[PDB]
Amino acid sequence: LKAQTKTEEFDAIKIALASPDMIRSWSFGEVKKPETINYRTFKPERDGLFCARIFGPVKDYECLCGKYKRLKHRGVICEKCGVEVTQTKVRRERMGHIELASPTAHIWFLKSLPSRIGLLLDMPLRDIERVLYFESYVVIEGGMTNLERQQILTEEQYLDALEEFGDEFDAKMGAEAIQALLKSMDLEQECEQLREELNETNSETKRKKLTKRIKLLEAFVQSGNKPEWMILTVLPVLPPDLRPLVPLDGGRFATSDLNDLYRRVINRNNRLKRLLDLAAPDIIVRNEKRMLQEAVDALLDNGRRGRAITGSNKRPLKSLADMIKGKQGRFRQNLLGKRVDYSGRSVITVGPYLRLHQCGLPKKMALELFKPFIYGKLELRGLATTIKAAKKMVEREEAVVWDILDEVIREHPVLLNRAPTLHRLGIQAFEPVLIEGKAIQLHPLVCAAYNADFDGDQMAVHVPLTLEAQLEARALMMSTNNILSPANGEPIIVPSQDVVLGLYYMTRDCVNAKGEGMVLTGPKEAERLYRSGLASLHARVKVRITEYEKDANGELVAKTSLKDTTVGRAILWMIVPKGLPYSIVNQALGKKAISKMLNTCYRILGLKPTVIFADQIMYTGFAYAARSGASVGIDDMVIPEKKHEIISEAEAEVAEIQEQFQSGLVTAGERYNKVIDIWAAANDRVSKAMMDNLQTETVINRDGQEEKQVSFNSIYMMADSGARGSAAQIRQLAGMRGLMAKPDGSIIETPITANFREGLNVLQYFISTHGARKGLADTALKTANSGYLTRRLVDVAQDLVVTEDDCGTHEGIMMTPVIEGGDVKEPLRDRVLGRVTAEDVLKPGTADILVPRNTLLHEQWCDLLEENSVDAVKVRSVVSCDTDFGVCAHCYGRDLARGHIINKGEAIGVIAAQSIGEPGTQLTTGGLPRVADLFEARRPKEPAILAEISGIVSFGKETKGKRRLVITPVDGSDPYEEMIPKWRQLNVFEGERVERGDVISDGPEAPHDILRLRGVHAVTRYIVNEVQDVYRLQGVKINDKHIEVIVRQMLRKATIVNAGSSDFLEGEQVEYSRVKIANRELEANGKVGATYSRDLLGITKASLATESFISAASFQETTRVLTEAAVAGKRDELRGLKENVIVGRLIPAGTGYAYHQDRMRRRAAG
Amino acid sequence: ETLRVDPTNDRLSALVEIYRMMRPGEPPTREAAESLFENLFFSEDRYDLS
Amino acid sequence: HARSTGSYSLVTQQPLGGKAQFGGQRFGEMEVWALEAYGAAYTLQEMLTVKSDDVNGRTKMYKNIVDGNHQMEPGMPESFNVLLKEIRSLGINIELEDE
Amino acid sequence: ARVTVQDAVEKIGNRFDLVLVAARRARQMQVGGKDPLVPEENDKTTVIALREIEEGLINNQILDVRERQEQQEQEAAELQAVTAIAEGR
Amino acid sequence: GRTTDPVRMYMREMGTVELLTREGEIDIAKRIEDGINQVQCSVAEYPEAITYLLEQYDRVEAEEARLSDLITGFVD
Ligand SMILES: [Mg+2]
Ligand SMILES: [Zn+2]
Ligand SMILES: [Zn+2]
Repeated sequence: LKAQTKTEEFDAIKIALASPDMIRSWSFGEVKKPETINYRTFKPERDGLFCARIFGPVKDYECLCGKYKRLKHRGVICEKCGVEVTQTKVRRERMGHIELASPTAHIWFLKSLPSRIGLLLDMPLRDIERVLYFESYVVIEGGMTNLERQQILTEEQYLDALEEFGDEFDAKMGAEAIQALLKSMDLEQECEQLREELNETNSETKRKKLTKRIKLLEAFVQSGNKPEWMILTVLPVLPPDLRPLVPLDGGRFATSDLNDLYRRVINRNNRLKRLLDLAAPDIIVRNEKRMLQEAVDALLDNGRRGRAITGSNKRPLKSLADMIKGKQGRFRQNLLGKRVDYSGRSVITVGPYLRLHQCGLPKKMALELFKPFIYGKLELRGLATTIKAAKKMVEREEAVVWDILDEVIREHPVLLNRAPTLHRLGIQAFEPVLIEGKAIQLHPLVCAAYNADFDGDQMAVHVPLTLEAQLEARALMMSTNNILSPANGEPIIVPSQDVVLGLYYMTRDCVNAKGEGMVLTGPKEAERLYRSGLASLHARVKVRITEYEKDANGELVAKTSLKDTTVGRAILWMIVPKGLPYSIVNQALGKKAISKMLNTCYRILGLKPTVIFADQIMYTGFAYAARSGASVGIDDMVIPEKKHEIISEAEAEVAEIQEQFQSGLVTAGERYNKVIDIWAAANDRVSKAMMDNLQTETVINRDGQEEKQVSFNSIYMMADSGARGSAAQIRQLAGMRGLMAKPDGSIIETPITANFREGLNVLQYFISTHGARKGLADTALKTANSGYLTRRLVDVAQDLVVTEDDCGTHEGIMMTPVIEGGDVKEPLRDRVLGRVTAEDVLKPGTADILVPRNTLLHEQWCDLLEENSVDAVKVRSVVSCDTDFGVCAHCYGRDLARGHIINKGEAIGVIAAQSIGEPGTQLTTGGLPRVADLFEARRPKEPAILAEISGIVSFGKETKGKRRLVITPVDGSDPYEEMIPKWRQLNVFEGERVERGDVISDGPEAPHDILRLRGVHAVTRYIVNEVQDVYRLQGVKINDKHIEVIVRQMLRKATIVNAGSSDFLEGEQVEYSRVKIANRELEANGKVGATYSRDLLGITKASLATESFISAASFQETTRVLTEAAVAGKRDELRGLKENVIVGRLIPAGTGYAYHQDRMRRRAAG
Repeated sequence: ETLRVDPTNDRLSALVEIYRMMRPGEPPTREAAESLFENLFFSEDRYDLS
Repeated sequence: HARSTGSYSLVTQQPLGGKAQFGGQRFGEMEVWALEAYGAAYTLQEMLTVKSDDVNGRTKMYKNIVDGNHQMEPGMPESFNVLLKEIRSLGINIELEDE
Repeated sequence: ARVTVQDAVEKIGNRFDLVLVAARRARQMQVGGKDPLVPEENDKTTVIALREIEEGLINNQILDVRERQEQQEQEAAELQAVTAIAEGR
Repeated sequence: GRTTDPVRMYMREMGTVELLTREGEIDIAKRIEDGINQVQCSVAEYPEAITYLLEQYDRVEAEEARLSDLITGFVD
């Protein structure tokens, strides 16, 4: 089959240097004049930056002169002024060129940090520039006389050398010289000679540089690039419409700066040509050449020499490099953002009536949004003659169109998004409900996922146009399909505030209330008792209930009994579906328990019942909370009666210590510490006073004299339930608030003795102000830090996607409870949950396998593990996965918004990064910067040192600034001797044996070490446990998984030790390497296989290396990436997410994973 | 010890090193260095603390 | 604010309000990642190709939206297509290989 | 409406391939080539396809089979027409 | 040194050239006169250079050209 010629759907992309002829290929004509437009008739002057002949017709399908105006005439080149009449769009396409008189250096290859022309010629930059400016002469192909090939000479020196040797010696200057150098260069010979020289001499200094350079050279050879091309003969001109002259209001014009630049390059160029034909003196033509160099440089990339300024305006004119780079840090117009059709936004409101799967959509918004659908549907049923008439109909807002809109809306989800999108729940799909009014209504249960308050936050809507988008939205981005955080299996649909105050007030009990002690047949007549006003909502009562347990095999058991409960719990029970026990509603139902209700419901009955349950819980929560008449008065906040006395005694303490300072019994600092301690203790006292009084002081009577229970006071119920408020803020309300701190970090020794219930005076408020401002500043900053972190994270992961199904390795990490110093800072059950066993696990006795090799451990398996005493389970992790270029689903875990095992093709790196990043706002060496330090691998300030090798050690030599430590292995050779500075207090025992990785000193340790000495599992364990320490200290739930994938991406590269295929010390992919030595172990060489050493790269460092250059050009420094890729002729195959997003095709993950796979296998095949 | 790191000797020398500091790369002149240095903090025109 | 199909920017063809008929909402990097976490490729492609940057795909889409056929024949986003010309304007040859 | 797609995800494992298959079928209905396999409630083709997945009468295997049959159904029609192209000789 | 900024590498490059004396100008101009007059005389010694001018003037009177396209005028 004939392969093809014209447009197919392309794969990969290539980048390289451009030949003069190659540049001429693109060019459809030479621009010979600086002229733009005629100045009266605004038509393009021919052969100028804007030209109809070279580039294209000014108006569609029309010749410039106007002779051929007919759409029939097309491939015709006009006889008057040749313009092929074609759409004006081709003026956005067709390029041009300029033939430069003298050769010119391309600023990108001159000034890139490792100057390409420089290190290709093994010549310094300053020399090359000194030669370019005609400030000295340089030799080329010196022959055998007196002189080196790359040697530089002066005027007098060149003259003398010329007098001595006329021929068989050669020297030039300027651009032509450098081009002569590059053209004369023979890379192959250099290769041979350098290999020889590499072999002969042994010095680290010599052969390091030697091998680096030979590698560079052979790379450039394999590229297909010939060095001369770094010097520009021909200069391409960008299409006119990409730098337009287009008119404005008031008859004014506006144009891109490139014109101003290009024009210059033309003028000077032309002038230079003139200066040749007039036979000008050298001093002149030289100046003109330099000027041409400067102009071209300014055109390509401005700012690397002089920074030319635009006409009449100080602001420096934007060059082509600045066009490519873009701005707002690193953003390429895909990255910063892109405007999108079929969308909208507005202020959002509540809408509690909504089911969890829908959202209120303003009528007008839905009208303008679905407009094309409405047009098509109106004439589909024939209510409109034509599309025009349809427009007139909906524009008139005729009454009939609203129903048609009701039709086009029904099954057709819309995407809702909020401003700070962090995790994937920042965008969710909903079913539109047509609503009068201009505000968007959003289901309350979802308000948690968006982090959306009602204080005027706005949300944006997007319409899923294509069918695939409708089904993606409904089956993926749908609200009901994500009930669980991807970070941890806990429900994100958890009831927020009003609702939980509702259920809390519902199931609670006071000591004596109407209907106390009586008995009822069932919840129905319990509610019937309540609504009629006979029985109180909360009273201790026995009622018959029928609960269910599915504990049979897939089968619901039933049992009935008399339960001792309250009226409220009885009424609430009506909602609880099926197989849930009555035990769950029989408690007080706080925000914590009310969550575990939904959770258990999900892990038992499945999705649908959990959804409908949650909805019901919300509705009843709101209803009953409204019934409750909960409120807040000024007398709802109770100050301790003993406050003033505490203040007084604590006030005696300070004057005591003060009297002791007056008599010198105590030093100033010790005094300060003392007084501060007494005030702090006082604060604690008042807090634990008001806490007791506020909490238990309801003292009430049942049938006897008295009894006392937990208070029914409003603010207490609020803080206790988990609705809103907390012991700290309550403490600030009634008891005194804190001891503030002055800006320098010190803490004022006279706290705020008053509170908010009382008044604060001038001083106390002024002092509170600093705390406030620092609070706002700090939080607003930590937002940015979080964002930056997520950025680095997704950059380092991204393309990691579940690819294979099972790599099939027994490998994994040993999972134990975290067990820190006290009892169990986190259990085993949470650590191993939803993960998969590496190998079968024992009972205390054996040949009895409870869990069989690799099996998803769900709640039942973990509970079965809990029944038995098993303290340890080895678990497969994403870090140990044998699969190359991705993760097998078998190694990942089940975790998702769904409880089933992770799907094939879901992109895990991104969700991992998001999962780590979203909570980062809540984080407070320690803290968020501690996390950033961790993922960046950074060696700490005052690190410890670990024993290089096991065996008995001792101290050796003396004090030079290092007192040497000599290690003595039992069997093996001694020679390892480490130089440890002796002014650092040691740990290691002079007479004791130390295992490798022991403490030879104290302080934190660099994970590079932990990886090298302790091993891979050790280092990943250190990272995960430390970062998890940071997060868990703040109360943040993040599964170890995500952190583990981040870690895997950190360790992607390693450095070889042995040999037999590739180079010695190269940092390289362990995917590539391991697949190569697994390939080498058999066939090939029998075994030549090479040993490597795993390396640890920080996230920002690991994100640096990416095969795809289009990807790198996005988030890295654009200029350098483009150059550095362009020299090697690097060929980007795409294959990743970022690059495919940039080029605008299907993501090689998720829904798209089917396509790419089908394409990936078709590639490199029959 | 500040003097020991001082490359200059006399007034003209210092003025040269100052003028070549402010407007470098171009050949210094006596009248130029004097004019500049007098024009910086000592001229009623180019300087005011008010 | 709401927009279906409005005016478009000249320099790069992108949605822009010229009538005080508002330019579309800006779909950023974070929103892209959000789409990437979900398995939705087509929502994202339609987001950055047909709904915005494709001077062909947008109209060809509109006609299908009215015809009752929900599909997309995406083509190449004009941003990247311009970037090609910008890169190639230098001494850099950037090509689209194979088939 | 279809509130949760979970049952369909049960019927075909991947859940991305669910979107794909349901899409393909939804187009078999939307572009008018075929008719629903189950009562349309006013559910748009989007949801009809999902109902078809849930009831287990539609997935990738079934579809590929049907289409592969239709190829021969047309190849049956054109049988004389294309053999009349013996002008190739 | 060289601060780049090509204005400078010009300014310093021309500044080497020494100003002309009032006599030197006349010397140089005289040199010019000598040089040119040599090529003029060398042209006068070429037969084809003459015959060409003849064949051209025969074309001028034949209306195949104009007097402006041959001579700018003679001495006179
Ligand atoms: Mg807010
Ligand atoms: Zn014409
Ligand atoms: Zn694996």
